[PDB]
Amino acid sequence: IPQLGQVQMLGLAAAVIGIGVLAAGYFLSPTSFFESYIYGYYVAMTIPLGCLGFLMVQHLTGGAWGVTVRRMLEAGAATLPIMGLLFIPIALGYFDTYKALGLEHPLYEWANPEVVTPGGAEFDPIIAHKVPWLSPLWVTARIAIFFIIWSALALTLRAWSRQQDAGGDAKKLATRMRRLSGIGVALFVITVTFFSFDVAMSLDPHWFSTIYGAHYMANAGLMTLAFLALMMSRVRDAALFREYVSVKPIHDIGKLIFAFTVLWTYMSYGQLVIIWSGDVAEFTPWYVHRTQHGWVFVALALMLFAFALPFFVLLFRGTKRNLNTLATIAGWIVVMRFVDMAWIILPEFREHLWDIAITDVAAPIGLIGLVIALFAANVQQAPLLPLRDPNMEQLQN
Amino acid sequence: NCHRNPELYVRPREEVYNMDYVPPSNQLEIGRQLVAEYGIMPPDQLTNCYVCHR
Amino acid sequence: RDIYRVGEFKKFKEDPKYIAKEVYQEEYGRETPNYQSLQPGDDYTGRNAWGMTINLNACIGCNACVVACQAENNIAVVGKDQVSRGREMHWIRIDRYFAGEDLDNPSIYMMPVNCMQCEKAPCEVVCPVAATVHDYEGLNNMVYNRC
Amino acid sequence: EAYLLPGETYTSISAKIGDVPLTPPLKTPKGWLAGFSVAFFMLMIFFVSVTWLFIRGVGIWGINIPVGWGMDIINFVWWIGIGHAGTLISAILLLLNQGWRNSINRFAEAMTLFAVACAGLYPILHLGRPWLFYWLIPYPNTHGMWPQFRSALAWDVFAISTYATVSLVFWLVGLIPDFATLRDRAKNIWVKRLYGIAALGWRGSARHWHRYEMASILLAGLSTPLVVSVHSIISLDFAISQVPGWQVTVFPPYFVAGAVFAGFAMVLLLMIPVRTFYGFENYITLHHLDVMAKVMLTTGMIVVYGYFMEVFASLYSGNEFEEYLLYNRLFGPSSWAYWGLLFCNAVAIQPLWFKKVRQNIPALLIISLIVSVGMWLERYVIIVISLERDFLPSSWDIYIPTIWDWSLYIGTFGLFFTLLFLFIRVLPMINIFEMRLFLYQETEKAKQR
Amino acid sequence: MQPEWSGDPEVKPVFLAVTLTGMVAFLLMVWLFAFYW
Amino acid sequence: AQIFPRNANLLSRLSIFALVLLVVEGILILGVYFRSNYFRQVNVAIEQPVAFSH
Amino acid sequence: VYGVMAEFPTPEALIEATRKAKAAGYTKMDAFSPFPIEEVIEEIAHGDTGVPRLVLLFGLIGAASGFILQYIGNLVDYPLNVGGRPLDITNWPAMIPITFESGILLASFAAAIGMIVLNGLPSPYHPVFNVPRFQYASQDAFFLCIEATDPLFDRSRTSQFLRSLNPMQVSEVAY
Amino acid sequence: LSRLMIAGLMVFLVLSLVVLLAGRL
Ligand SMILES: CCCCCCCCCCCCCCC(=O)OC(COC(=O)CCCCCCCCCCCC(C)C)COC(=O)CCCCCCCCCCCC(C)C
Ligand SMILES: CCCCCCCCCCCCCCC(=O)OC[C@H](COP(=O)(O)OCCN)OC(=O)CCCCCCCCCCCCCC
Ligand SMILES: CCCCCCCCCCCCCCCC(=O)OC[C@H](COP(=O)(O)OCCN)OC(=O)CCCCCCCCCCCCC
Ligand code: HEC
Ligand code: HEC
Ligand code: SF4
Ligand code: SF4
Repeated sequence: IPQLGQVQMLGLAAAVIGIGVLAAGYFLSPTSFFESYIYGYYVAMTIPLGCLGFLMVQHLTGGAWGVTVRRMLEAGAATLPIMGLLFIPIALGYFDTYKALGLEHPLYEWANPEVVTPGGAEFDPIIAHKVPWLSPLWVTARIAIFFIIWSALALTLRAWSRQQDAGGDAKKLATRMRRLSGIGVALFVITVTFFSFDVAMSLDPHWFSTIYGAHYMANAGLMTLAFLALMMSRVRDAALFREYVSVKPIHDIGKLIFAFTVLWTYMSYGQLVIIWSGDVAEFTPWYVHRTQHGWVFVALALMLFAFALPFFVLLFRGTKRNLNTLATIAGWIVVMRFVDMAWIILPEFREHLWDIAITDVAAPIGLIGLVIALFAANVQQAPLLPLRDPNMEQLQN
Repeated sequence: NCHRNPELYVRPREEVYNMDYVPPSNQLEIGRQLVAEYGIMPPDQLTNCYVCHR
Repeated sequence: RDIYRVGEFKKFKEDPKYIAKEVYQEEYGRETPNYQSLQPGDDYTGRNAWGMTINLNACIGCNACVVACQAENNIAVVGKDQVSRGREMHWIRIDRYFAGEDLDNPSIYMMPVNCMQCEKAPCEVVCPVAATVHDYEGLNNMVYNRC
Repeated sequence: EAYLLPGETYTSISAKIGDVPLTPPLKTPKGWLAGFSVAFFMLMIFFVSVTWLFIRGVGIWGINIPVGWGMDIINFVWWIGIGHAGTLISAILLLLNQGWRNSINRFAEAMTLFAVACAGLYPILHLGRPWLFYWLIPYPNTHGMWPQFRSALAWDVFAISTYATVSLVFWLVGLIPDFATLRDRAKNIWVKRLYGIAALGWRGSARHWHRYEMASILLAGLSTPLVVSVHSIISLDFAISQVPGWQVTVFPPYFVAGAVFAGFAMVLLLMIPVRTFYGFENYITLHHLDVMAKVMLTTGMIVVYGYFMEVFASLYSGNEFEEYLLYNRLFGPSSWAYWGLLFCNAVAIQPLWFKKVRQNIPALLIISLIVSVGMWLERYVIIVISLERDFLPSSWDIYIPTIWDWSLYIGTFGLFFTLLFLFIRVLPMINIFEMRLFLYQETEKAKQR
Repeated sequence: MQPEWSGDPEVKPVFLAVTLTGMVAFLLMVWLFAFYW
Repeated sequence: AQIFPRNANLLSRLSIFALVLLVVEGILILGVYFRSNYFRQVNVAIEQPVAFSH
Repeated sequence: VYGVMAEFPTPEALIEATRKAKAAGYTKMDAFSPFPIEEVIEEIAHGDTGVPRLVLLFGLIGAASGFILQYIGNLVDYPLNVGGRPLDITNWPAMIPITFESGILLASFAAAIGMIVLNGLPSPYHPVFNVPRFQYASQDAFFLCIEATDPLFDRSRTSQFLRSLNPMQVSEVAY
Repeated sequence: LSRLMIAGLMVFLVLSLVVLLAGRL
């Protein structure tokens, strides 16, 4: 409870710093504000969507780790309609609100008139081919639909586990949450793969990847697991984590952090070795733009500090059974996921490592601060760690 | 081995001379001079597969 | 697809590169393609790099080049059965393509296809015993005894 | 429900599981005799097919010049991919602390090894100079040459060899204490030495069990990323290639999911008879088959998602070649396999969402059989159809298999079923220990509530 | 935990024999496969 | 001691060691035979139908 | 002369027995079981096993050896031009999977052979098979045998200690 | 035993060295 208020205050201060420097970035050049907001919303959306999906994975796979962080996963899932309200500046960014707000071109090349209109000045046929799928009405309808399913999934699971505190729970209400999470896991996988497509992979419409989204799956899950381990360390003295939680779920969550780190580097290496070995010139410009002009050193620092050190440090028992050093690892993971999503998103509009403005730090820290503040408000409104539950006995082993 | 280090066995012509020839002590030196003098190509060309096999 | 590129002599006279420019405007919307590549290759600066050139204006479908490369290089004759399977043994083949409007009075296009001797060859990167490799002269070295 | 039925003691576990091996060989059941006779007949079909493959060459298969990889590579990917779910029960469930692996992991490891022996012949068999298979292995020679090591078949050789050796190692350490029990009950003097050196005199003990759980958990931790990578590399022998249907970035997780999907189908098809005919209903409950259908349903959704990713790659791209891929898969000459793929691996998997469909044994068996057949069809659609129609339309040709492809396929079924029948004869098919430990854990949960 | 052969007199010359095995067998493959042609 | 005699430990350690040594020896057999002067007919004066004397 | 075994019926009886044992000060014993109880192993096999440092070492050197083998083979000893692929460290993709497979291969050899060696496993003859009921160890029995290597050991005092807590049958085991 | 290790490896060494000599016979 009180450390939760401390981390909520820290997130609110981070959000205030972010909104101040983001408004300054609008004051200097609003296109830089909008592209930095694209990056900040993507790396802010790594938290609640992974929170939602991991809540549904643990409802499908009932574990002691899942009961340990069910309420924090439900708070992170509860922030989704506020993520819709934070999305809609982007929706203003690529719509007819262009030619206002100082934008020179719209935020996406399909939102551009000339690059998709027939008989226009540009008529780039790769982007003009996908004009039913990538048009402002279609993309806003798709993203709002995905928002509807995610908010329905998250709020229904949260309300059912809020009903779980009374009764009808040892066989009822958990079979209901099991069925809802079972259908929704497939729904969440396809909708957040398509969301990762429309938000990130459509920024350069010349390129595609079918492992994108699954790459975003692993990124969201590993950011989420490190976030969960980070604030699990803060609420150690909540008296109910001390009553029912031991270091065995801590070991389980550190184990899952290790597994998602290796799963993510497996996904990134899979995409890299597929595009690199089969040197076909529609897949290759993504990695040409990502090892040029200084981005190569970010790629090597990503390989050395977000895989090799996080893998090699997390082979051991202490740094998994112990919780403090697991929290330090998780903080390093969260920072390295920020750096990775910088490498994923910022080459599409920055073109240099030295072109990275202060807004590309303002928007991730600010929007993560908004995420953390709404999250820690959502943990406090309910009792954490659902005490009355048919999967309770795995905490007692 | 000769297509990677031709300096160890090359000789100042006299290819068909009787086997009274002996390789001298400065085989590295005289070998490098005869490699550069006869136009013996780098081993990146002489170890190619279509050098020998065809 | 962009296999056999056809032009006209008046526009080729006024602009020689217009054949590619009309292709690449429909495909990419730019007059000149920008084919970025990850793999470096070799440079081939001071070497004798062997290359072939085939003029589609001059080739007629004579098929004497197929018999010549058959006679020179000991390519075996398979029967009617193995061409029925699809296992003819011809190092150079002639592509006849029938492309044109009305498709019953069409334009017929013969294209010789030998190996392109690909500098960044997809065919060397996959063969596990390193039997098709590139040499100093830039030509694909198919080693029959290593296959 | 419960993963283990009550009424069971450690004497009852050792009696029921241990006495299916160490039966007198002349007292062996006649259903086993009939199945092994059928497997022996199909293994002779294997030997005839391999003999005519070696004498005449690989041209007895229906491969031609566009399709260099016909039905041989399809059966290779199918047979290697069957091993993923067996290793999943072997290692991944050991890592995730899953209580349903305790009766399956012996059978799962065994069919992983036998599917590996069936798969691993295909890289040798598809060569046409198969006696030089060791050239893909880095060995000291007088030539001084090396494997290319950037080819994906060069990765395949290391991958299948390491996977075969690790799955054999996991089988042997998983078998050492059951060897210790079977040595202790054999009642024939010479068979006690045979299971004795197999057990190495295991001497079930603390300071030996500590290293047992420690090495088994840790080897599960080694084999868990390993089978994912080995089936990623089986994907990567298409995924690094420049063919339009093969260069797909989703291929390593999608082939991993297809492998777990087809392997769970095979574990279904080969453990419903092991549950029914051999009286192991208490050890393999109905909740076992419920949770196994659930995991197969998970991997089937990820595979259907992979098909959607292929459809999205072909529609979203402005390239002609991906679009003609989708057309020739949908309306081409070999489009029958793609329609049977969406009937098999997509329509028939949506029954498994409902519990009564999962608990119904004949429905579960037949739906698993459609999973295996449509999984094979997925490998056909990935490999053969993409090799049929390529960049140059002059290099377009149909692929028709001969009688020898089907002969080799049926013969590899014979090798699989023969090795499975010797396994279920001489060795026990359920882990005797780790079921006694599962009995202990179940009664301890019944103690602490 | 320690191994059960930790306090045995055989643990010195057997584990010296594993390395004398290694430097005989591996060096024999070195002599045959590199210096024998 | 219930199944096996007293020197079963001796015979088993010697058997695992011997299996390693026969694997090493068979590799040595194969390598020696493929490089042997019998196989490649090296330093063997192969008889000609006239016995020319160089 | 090797030790004295105890023959307890149930795993919980063996656990309460092994908790009663060595609280008297009788260290260096070895409890036998058909399955890992994880409470004799928690108590009297307490400590660090020894195989994880073996798998860490041999997997690290196996991945190092696989990387060095690919580098020495295709980029140093016989530098061949394939595919336009680079002949330097920029050829790091298409060198990772053989590195990983070699690491896992050497690591799993380490786990198997290190567990089999650190337990002294390939030992078909052991003294504790001399007992008339040890054939039921792998099949339904729970033994707690203490050993002569213990400093507080004497045959009359040990077997009267093992009889104090109620067995079916304690008995000495010959060498 | 360890002297058995030495004796077996010396027998393997002598037989292998005789084999190496026989490859230059
Ligand atoms: C990009 C590909 C790289 C993939 C590499 C392999 C990753 C998965 C490996 C699992 C670890 C073995 C378990 C550690 C252990 O049991 O340690 C214990 C206690 O141990 C110690 O204190 C000493 C630690 C060092 C020795 C242990 C192992 C280190 C070396 C392992 C192999 C190295 C190889 C790569 C050379 C505590 O750990 C545990 O409690 C159990 C382990 C949990 C396993 C996690 C597995 C997830 C794999 C992810 C899947 C990836 C797929 C998608 C490719
Ligand atoms: C080949 C398939 C893909 C493999 C992916 C890796 C899987 C993760 C590997 C580590 C396993 C889990 C780590 C430890 C853990 O948290 O498990 C604990 C828990 C059960 O343990 P209790 O103590 O609670 O005991 C309860 C029973 N007595 O395990 C679980 O509950 C299962 C967790 C679900 C695993 C989710 C990871 C899968 C990742 C998704 C892969 C799909 C691909 C996405 C496109
Ligand atoms: C940010 C989120 C991360 C992304 C997640 C997206 C992918 C989703 C996959 C995870 C789902 C895991 C399987 C769920 C289905 C299931 O039924 O498994 C749960 C079962 C049920 O357990 P019980 O005993 O019946 O309930 C106990 C009641 N007290 O048990 C298991 O835990 C088995 C887990 C199987 C894990 C492997 C299969 C999933 C991954 C394979 C596909 C990989 C593709 C690359
Ligand atoms: C050292 C004593 C050599 C022996 C053994 C072999 N070759 Fe050689 N050969 C050597 C040199 C220095 C050269 C010419 C260098 C140059 O400028 O190229 C050659 C020449 C050849 C060639 C010519 C090909 C080419 O120069 O591009 C070939 C194909 C050739 N020799 C064949 C060949 C074979 C098959 C050998 C093994 C029996 C062989 N050579 C041995 C030096 C030496
Ligand atoms: C002449 C200098 C050669 C070069 C360059 C290459 N090859 Fe060769 N090869 C040559 C000789 C003199 C030998 C010895 C014959 C023997 O087996 O001892 C070889 C051997 C091989 C073999 C073995 C042949 C077989 O067993 O059928 C192969 C497969 C081989 N070499 C492959 C090979 C490759 C791929 C080459 C290009 C890098 C290559 N050789 C070059 C002669 C020469
Ligand atoms: S390829 Fe045939 S048709 Fe063309 S120029 Fe040569 S001989 Fe004439
Ligand atoms: S790899 Fe070489 S031989 Fe093969 S198609 Fe390309 S250019 Fe022709």
